[PDB]
Amino acid sequence: FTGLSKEELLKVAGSPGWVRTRWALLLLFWLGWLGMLAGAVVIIVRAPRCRELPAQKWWHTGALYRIGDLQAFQGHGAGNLAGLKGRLDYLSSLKVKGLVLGPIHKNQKDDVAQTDLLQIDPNFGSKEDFDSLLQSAKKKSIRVILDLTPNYRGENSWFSTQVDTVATKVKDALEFWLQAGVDGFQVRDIENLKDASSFLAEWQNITKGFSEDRLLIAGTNSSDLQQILSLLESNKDLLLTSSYLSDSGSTGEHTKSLVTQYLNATGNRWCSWSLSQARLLTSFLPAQLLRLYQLMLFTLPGTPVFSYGDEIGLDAAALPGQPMEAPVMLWDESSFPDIPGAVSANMTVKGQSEDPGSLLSLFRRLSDQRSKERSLLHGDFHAFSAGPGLFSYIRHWDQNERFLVVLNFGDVGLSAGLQASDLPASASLPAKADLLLSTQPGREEGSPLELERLKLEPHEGLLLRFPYA
Amino acid sequence: VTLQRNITLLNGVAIIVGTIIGSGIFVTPTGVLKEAGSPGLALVVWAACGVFSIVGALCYAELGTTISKSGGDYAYMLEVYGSLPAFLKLWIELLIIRPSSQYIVALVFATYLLKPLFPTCPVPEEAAKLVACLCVLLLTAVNCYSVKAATRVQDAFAAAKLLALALIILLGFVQIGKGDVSNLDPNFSFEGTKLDVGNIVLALYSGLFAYGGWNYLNFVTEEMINPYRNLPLAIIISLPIVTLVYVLTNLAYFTTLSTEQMLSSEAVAVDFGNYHLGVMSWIIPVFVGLSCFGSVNGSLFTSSRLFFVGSREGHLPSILSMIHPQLLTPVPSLVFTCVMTLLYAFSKDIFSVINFFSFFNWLCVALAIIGMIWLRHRKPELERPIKVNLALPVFFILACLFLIAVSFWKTPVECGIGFTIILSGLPVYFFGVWWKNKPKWLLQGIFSTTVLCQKLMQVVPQE
Ligand SMILES: *[C@@H]1O[C@H](CO)[C@@H](O[C@@H]2O[C@H](CO)[C@@H](O)[C@H](O)[C@H]2NC(C)=O)[C@H](O)[C@H]1NC(C)=O
Ligand SMILES: *[C@@H]1O[C@H](CO)[C@@H](O[C@@H]2O[C@H](CO)[C@@H](O)[C@H](O)[C@H]2NC(C)=O)[C@H](O)[C@H]1NC(C)=O
Ligand SMILES: *[C@@H]1O[C@H](CO)[C@@H](O[C@@H]2O[C@H](CO)[C@@H](O)[C@H](O)[C@H]2NC(C)=O)[C@H](O)[C@H]1NC(C)=O
Ligand SMILES: *[C@@H]1O[C@H](CO)[C@@H](O[C@@H]2O[C@H](CO)[C@@H](O)[C@H](O)[C@H]2NC(C)=O)[C@H](O)[C@H]1NC(C)=O
Ligand SMILES: N[C@@H](Cc1c[nH]c2ccccc12)C(=O)O
Repeated sequence: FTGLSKEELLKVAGSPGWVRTRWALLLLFWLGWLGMLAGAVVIIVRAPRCRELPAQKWWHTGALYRIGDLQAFQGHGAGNLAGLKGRLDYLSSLKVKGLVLGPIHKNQKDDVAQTDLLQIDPNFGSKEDFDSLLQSAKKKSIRVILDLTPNYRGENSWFSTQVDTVATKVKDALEFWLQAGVDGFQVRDIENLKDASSFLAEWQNITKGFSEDRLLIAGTNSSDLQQILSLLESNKDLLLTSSYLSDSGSTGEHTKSLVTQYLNATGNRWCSWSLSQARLLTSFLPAQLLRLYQLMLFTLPGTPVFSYGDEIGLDAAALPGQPMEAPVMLWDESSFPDIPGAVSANMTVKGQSEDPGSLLSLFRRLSDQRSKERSLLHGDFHAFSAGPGLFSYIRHWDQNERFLVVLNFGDVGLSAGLQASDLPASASLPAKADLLLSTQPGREEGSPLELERLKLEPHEGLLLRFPYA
Repeated sequence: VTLQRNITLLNGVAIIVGTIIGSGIFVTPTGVLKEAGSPGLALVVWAACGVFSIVGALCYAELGTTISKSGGDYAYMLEVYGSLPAFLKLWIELLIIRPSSQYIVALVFATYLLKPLFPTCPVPEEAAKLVACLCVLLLTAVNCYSVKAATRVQDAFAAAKLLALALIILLGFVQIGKGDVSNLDPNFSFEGTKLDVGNIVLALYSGLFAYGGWNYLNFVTEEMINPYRNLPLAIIISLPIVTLVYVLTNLAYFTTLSTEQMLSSEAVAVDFGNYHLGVMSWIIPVFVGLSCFGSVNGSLFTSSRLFFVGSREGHLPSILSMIHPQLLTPVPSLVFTCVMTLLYAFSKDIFSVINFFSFFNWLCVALAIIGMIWLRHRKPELERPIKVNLALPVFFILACLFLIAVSFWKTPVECGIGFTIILSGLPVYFFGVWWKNKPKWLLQGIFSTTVLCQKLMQVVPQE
């Protein structure tokens, strides 16, 4: 109604110029569309490109879990693998990407001609039991690495006699266990092996000859850096767990120097972070440092290897009955029969579950945060100097979420003292960042924090999270 | 001078198919597995969503057959109730939810089309915005050109979506044929994180996202041949096919990937293509991108004929009613829709619109069903050839009440504010409808503006 009818509109709109105006607007619209397309093309072509993927393997995407004594993992009186088949849910909840069985072959004493590396010990389990355990582990996406140490009941790592026949037995057993379906091998205390470099190179070549996802772990007892480098001279791809970090504890910058020197000497390759080849963390640390080390090991460029029960701070010096080499796992008050009532809830795994502040909750959160971001998976690592008693570094892959870890190894509280951000690389440090979690009571998370006025209580770790700049 | 009926049965099915299957199948699996841990539970909730959509479409078909007036909820819910609720509905459609729908779908299209050029890197935001705006401009020009071109494009892109889904299904079947285990033991058995109200209702709420968009046939009624029989037939042909395709695609996804992979990754289709294809697995997002393109077109179509309908009732300015004498398309309505679709690009954030839509979309359907029941009670034999039993509508009303309760539980503060905006239309309603004897200068200015818009864009009144 509020407008011209058909006849009047066709009478008036036919005037010259009016026909040209709408045509001009149509051509202007098409020109603007073409200009928008050209601008989009220019923005696309003049843009940075992606970084190349590092060809991710299976063992780079999570920690590893070691089981030194299978009998004491589920308590005495139950040594069969069915305990592990039933307990796989616990490790799946922990979200580990590996599992290291202890030695299961026959080893009674130093008798070389009687010890065999292929036959499965009946007490530990059966061959079909091992196959069922492997199948269950594979279904749970938990891959199994099997240990091969011919002598673990006596004094020598391999045998006190000539070791060539030991190498022949090991090379015979490699395929027997490889076609069994295991996903990797482990050898320990190779410091007692004469000319161990050649044997390790041969085993690495053989294991890689079956498939590409096969892995080999070597464990030493020497903290010397030069010996480790000499061992890795011909075994670059080999993962070597050692006591390197065990030399010093609670050191503000000595630990940073150790880590930086090791990374510089190794050529920034992939390595394994652990305080000992087969021993627990509490055997070298007190109860006030477990959180700091568990935070450090989950944010370093490498594979972290932990011992069983060290996600809840198990102690081998708190109960006389349990031997130091084979601690008994604390599942309930009835787990340890001697002196009932000595076991407390806060050391019990069930007591550490519901409590948010428990070590087990911290371990679970770090495990969750380890295997989803690419920065912590295969990102670049840059450590920068800070105030005394502190260790500060940054993780950043190419463009994803950047992480910044600060640890206080000093015995007294002090400010952050971040001073100059040495080697920031592409990931510039902003004045504002998030705080995902803290290792001490207080310090509510989720809120942003200001770094220039960070007050650090003794023995505290921070895992600030900030995005691309 | 009236819009002749051009949509046929095939185009009627194509509209629904291209509107419903735009993005949900390629993203939702991750969320439904996050809520429902067991893949069997996810399949069960998908089937439940499918049958719920079947029930809603069934009754909706009758509701549309009874009232052959053009326009969707704005017509059925205007004939029932009164003028005031209808204007609130149309104002809400005009303000946020409808214009934001096209922009969000176009942004998804841009991102998934530019993904092959930036596999791991996040695509630049400027390029995505420009590509989305280019898509909207091209589509609103094609729509203004002629109806037949729009119908042909919609049919072609629906066919492309079906072809991509069939490719996914055949790849899944092939990988089943290679001695697969179908992940049967994790399937069903332990449910995982099931709860009475904690998780199953959340999984249902996530599932109903991908099944939306079936309420579009009404928006194009009075433009299709023989609406009395072709409208219900198109719905009953389209919906079960979509349900079975969704179920089969979810089954194909679950069997060939680990649960944790979906729980961690986002683009399930990209991972499927990388695993199976292994070669040139970059077109997969491209197809998916195309799967969005046609969708936008459909929405734009179903948007324009909505606003035009409002302009017939006097709620809207009379500029929108006029149509081109030769082309016979409502040019001003399409231009207005394109303008307010473009205007949402300038927003820094775009996910804030879901908070209100999430409950508005599911309360309006319940209001429409209550109106249908009221119409049945008030006067019988109002040309109801179908005459469905009065059992589905009451169950649908009860289910919609549960959905509204779940929405209130999930986002109380967000839902509150969303509804407050609804009250903002009252001053506009009073100024436009309740206020009529305006000063002469206002009427002169309005008339001059409409005359100018008629002079630039050659459009004649409806009659
Ligand atoms: C056996 O393992 C050794 C350990 O590096 C590999 O050394 C190779 O020796 C063979 C011939 O002696 C040649 O392939 C090269 O001289 C060496 N290549 C490399 C990469 O070291 C060897 O690859 C493995 N298998 C072979 C072919 O001997
Ligand atoms: C073996 O582990 C312990 C940890 O300190 C050390 O014991 C030495 O063992 C080697 C080989 O038997 C011998 O030198 C002596 O038995 C011990 N002497 C030393 C060095 O303390 C030793 O650090 C480790 N092995 C070496 C030599 O590094
Ligand atoms: C091990 O790395 C250190 C890094 O400090 C090397 O010491 C030098 O310091 C600069 C600064 O980082 C290094 O980039 C240079 O490579 C070294 N140059 C100087 C000033 O001596 C040390 O030389 C490295 N050792 C090896 C074997 O590369
Ligand atoms: C329980 O946690 C406490 C942490 O304080 C540790 O041992 C406790 O030590 C404090 C004082 O040093 C006292 O509460 C008790 O001596 C111990 N706790 C209790 C409740 O007895 C250790 O982590 C756990 N100790 C025990 C025995 O519960
Ligand atoms: N589900 C549609 C998206 C969609 C279109 N119209 C809708 C109305 C309400 C909710 C979702 C939609 C898709 O797959 O892309």
